[PDB]
Amino acid sequence: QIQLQQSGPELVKPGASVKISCKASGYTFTDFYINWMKQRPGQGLEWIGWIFPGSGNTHYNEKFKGKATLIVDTSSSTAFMQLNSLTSEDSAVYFCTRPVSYYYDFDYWGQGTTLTVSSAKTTAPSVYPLAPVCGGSSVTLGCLVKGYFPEPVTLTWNSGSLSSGVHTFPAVLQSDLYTLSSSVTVTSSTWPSQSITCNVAHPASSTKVDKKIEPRGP
Amino acid sequence: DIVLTQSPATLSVTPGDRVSLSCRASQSVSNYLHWYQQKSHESPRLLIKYASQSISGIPSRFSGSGSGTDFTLSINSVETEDFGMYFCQQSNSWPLTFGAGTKLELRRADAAPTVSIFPPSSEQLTSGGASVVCFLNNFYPKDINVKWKIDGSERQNGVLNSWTDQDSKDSTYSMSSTLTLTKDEYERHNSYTCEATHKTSTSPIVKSFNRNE
Amino acid sequence: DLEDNWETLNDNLKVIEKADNAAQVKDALTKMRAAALDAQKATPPKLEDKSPDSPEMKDFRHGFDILVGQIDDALKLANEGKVKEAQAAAEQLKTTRNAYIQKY
Repeated sequence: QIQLQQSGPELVKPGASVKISCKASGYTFTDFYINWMKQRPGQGLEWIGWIFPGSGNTHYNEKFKGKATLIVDTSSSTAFMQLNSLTSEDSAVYFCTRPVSYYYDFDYWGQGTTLTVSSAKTTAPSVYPLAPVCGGSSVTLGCLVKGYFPEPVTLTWNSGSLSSGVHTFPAVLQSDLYTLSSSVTVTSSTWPSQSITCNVAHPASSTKVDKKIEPRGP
Repeated sequence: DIVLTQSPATLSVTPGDRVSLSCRASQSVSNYLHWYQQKSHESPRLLIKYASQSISGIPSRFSGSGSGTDFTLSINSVETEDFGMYFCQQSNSWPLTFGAGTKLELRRADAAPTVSIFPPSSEQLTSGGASVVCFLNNFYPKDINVKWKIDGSERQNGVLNSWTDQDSKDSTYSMSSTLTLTKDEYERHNSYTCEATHKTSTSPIVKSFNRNE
Repeated sequence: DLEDNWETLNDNLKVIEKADNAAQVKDALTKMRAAALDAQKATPPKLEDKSPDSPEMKDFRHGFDILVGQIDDALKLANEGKVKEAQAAAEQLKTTRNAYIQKY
């Protein structure tokens, strides 16, 4: 029954501010230190600061002392972190957490809040078929999904029936839009004698695209 | 600020094998050092607190040892569910600091990549853009170099790379390298070449095309 | 005497750790608070001939501002009879101590 429950994901413009909430339940909120952490995908965590919700006393990492401001509403048992002057360097997952103690069995973590700091607006993907060069035993085809926002997109081949020898590469941010690609490898006997199609869905722009891969040539 | 160094960055093991993850502090942290597992971007899972104190419910195969500067997290007999990221954290002094992490991954035989190059689609060219795509497929281990050359000259800018996670079926990695140009710039060169250098060979794996064939 | 104030802070952190009841915790924290405010007034050996407004002198004093605020948060808990909560709060005091004990 001890939980920390953070607010949902945030999309914010450069220069703007944001307030992430951390709702404590199943224990006395005012009696325990709350830490705030920052994590970029696959990277080490950074500590921001703590707040003692009983007093509103705070201590900050020197790195974040001008970026983050910790407060509590002791009535609602909610900790809040205010991020100011936001840039793309503030794009991260933020966690609130009761720290490890010699005196308690467990530590406790919020589920995390993903913050995207971008000027980008919702944008449909361009989808391109990647056929082999004009001129082997095996053939690798491709699907290029370019210039969409926000995440995610789903990609299948022949509506999921072609799942063997498929790689779908994680999306990368190029100049405030996302690019994703996929490869599929089949035997030369299979293509181009049979139709192969990539199926791209971008729910946030209400977009579906089917691109049949056609031989290049004159 | 105390620096925590985790060596090596990646640890390849087979299920059933012993493994040891190293965390070294740049100054004394006594036993104020904790170990976390993180599978994805979900909240970290405390395994060991105060260097060697196991957490209620953590399976017997996990143990930690060390005090001062040199710490070790040990897994007695690795499980499939143990593959993922491991972080150490010190609570000796402010600021609280973490290691950059060790990735525990499934071991397999070294494999050279399959390289495929793709000229810009006719559809994209019509819209005024030109992406050249290079796939480096089913290689191990993960570290790889992609070199782009345009008319035989190395191109640094305009290139963006993405690795897959370790394949569920064959335990290999694959990588996309995309070079994005204008149709203008694309048409001002003739030769496009993607070069894959991987530990499995001194000699690179070259794929090229001429824009005009 | 600055040295002996540090040792009083250090000694009472051991007492809080081993404490059975709220009284033992409360008595320790109160002594710690006094030792920390007296220490603030002192000048550590390396900074003896520095300015009282030197960035190092402010920081030295600032360390005790942090400690006192942490002793206060734990004193609130200990005054409510909350031994384990106070002991966990006193845990965060050690981190502050270790960061400032020999910095000067």
